[PDB]
Amino acid sequence: QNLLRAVSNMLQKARQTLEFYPCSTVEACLPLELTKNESCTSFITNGSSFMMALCLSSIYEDLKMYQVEFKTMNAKLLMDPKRQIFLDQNMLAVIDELMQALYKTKIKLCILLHAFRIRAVTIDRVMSYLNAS
Amino acid sequence: IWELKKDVYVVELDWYPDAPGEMVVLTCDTPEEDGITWTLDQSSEVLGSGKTLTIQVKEFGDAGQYTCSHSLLLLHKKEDGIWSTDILKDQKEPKNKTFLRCEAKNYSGRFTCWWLTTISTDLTFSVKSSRGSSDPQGVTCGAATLSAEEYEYSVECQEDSACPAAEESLPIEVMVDAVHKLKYENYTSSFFIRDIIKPDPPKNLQLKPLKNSRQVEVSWEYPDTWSTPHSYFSLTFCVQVQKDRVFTDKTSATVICRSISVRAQDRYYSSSWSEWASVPCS
Ligand SMILES: *[C@@H]1O[C@H](CO)[C@@H](O[C@@H]2O[C@H](CO)[C@@H](O[C@@H]3O[C@H](CO)[C@@H](O)[C@H](O)[C@@H]3O)[C@H](O)[C@H]2NC(C)=O)[C@H](O)[C@H]1NC(C)=O
Repeated sequence: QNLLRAVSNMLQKARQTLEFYPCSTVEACLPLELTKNESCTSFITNGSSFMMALCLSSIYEDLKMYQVEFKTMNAKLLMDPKRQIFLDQNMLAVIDELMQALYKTKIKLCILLHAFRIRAVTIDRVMSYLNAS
Repeated sequence: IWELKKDVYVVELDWYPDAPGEMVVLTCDTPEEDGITWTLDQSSEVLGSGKTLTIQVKEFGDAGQYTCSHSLLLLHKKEDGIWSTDILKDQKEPKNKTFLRCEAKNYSGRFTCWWLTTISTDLTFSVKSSRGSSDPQGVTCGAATLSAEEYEYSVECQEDSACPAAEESLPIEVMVDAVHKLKYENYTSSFFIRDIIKPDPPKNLQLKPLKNSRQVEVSWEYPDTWSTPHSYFSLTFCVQVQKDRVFTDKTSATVICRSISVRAQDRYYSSSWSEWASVPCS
């Protein structure tokens, strides 16, 4: 739960500052209840089985993809004496923590901060559904 | 020169006085050849004759219900490079040049859009929508309407085969056709449902004061229209008494009395808070 907050603060911070930056996990972890709806055959349930590990495995793969992306970027980015900044180091730390528990270039970065926010959100939703009760 | 709806056309014109008009040609759709007459509606003057009337458009008077088949001409103004936005009011507020405003009550795929005009006379409005452009996806919209009086119109749409859990990555586009008299404008709005959410208010608050305490236990429940499962579609709630607020994602909180209100917010995207829900502190 010290994790959940780390994830949630990164999301709040992405949410607050992403404007100042220009420019299948969803199903594998689909909630049982959303199954009753035509347009959404695995699922997970309020309790948090092979489906379960599929979901988690999927989340974990997603994170590995992003972890590489962020480290590569951060390596390039280090040449900008403005050193690095922070949302990406935030996202990265959360990625690392989650994994354990389980100009041209400045544009490529904008694009990514965005793509991951959308995805940490999903991860955060399944994680929150899995506590619930 | 193009076709809007059935038997209606739009003529795009640089509104500059010195700019060329369009040499327009109205083929009378009625294969009868014969010596044929040509008029502009209530206009008695047989403006032309034959079969294929032909004319110079450049002014509104040059626009109208021509008659021989039917043929309506509406004009699209263009000034200094930009199309006219006369018929509607720039609600400014959101981002300037914001004519169409939308809102969603949840991730259902359903949403309302509304706009403003100063007009009251002839005013027709068309409305279409889809998700994506280079390979659109279906959205079904209802019909434009007087909602309140500046006069306000709104419409309702529903994304078609919509999974509330779907990550959005191509925005929804709403297209609006406006025709005030003989003038033709058209508006456009692009958004992701997650950005336009405004949820209904917290449902049924409750106090549950405790002995040895001026401190109360306030509670409520998710509004009926919100998305389920709730733990997946989290709302964050602000709990106020009247700073002294309390932010939580739980459906209760502990305050101190002396009223008590609660509003909701998507947990992740749209910041639009829900209308307050209150209760008397005593
Ligand atoms: C909103 O207003 C704009 C500007 O008036 C509309 O753009 C214009 O759309 C028409 C219809 O697509 C284009 O007309 C011509 O259609 C023929 C088809 O027979 C096509 O082959 C030609 O290439 C030509 O596009 C017109 O060119 C276009 N304006 C321009 C020149 O950019 C727009 O369609 C309106 N939105 C709608 C459809 O509600």
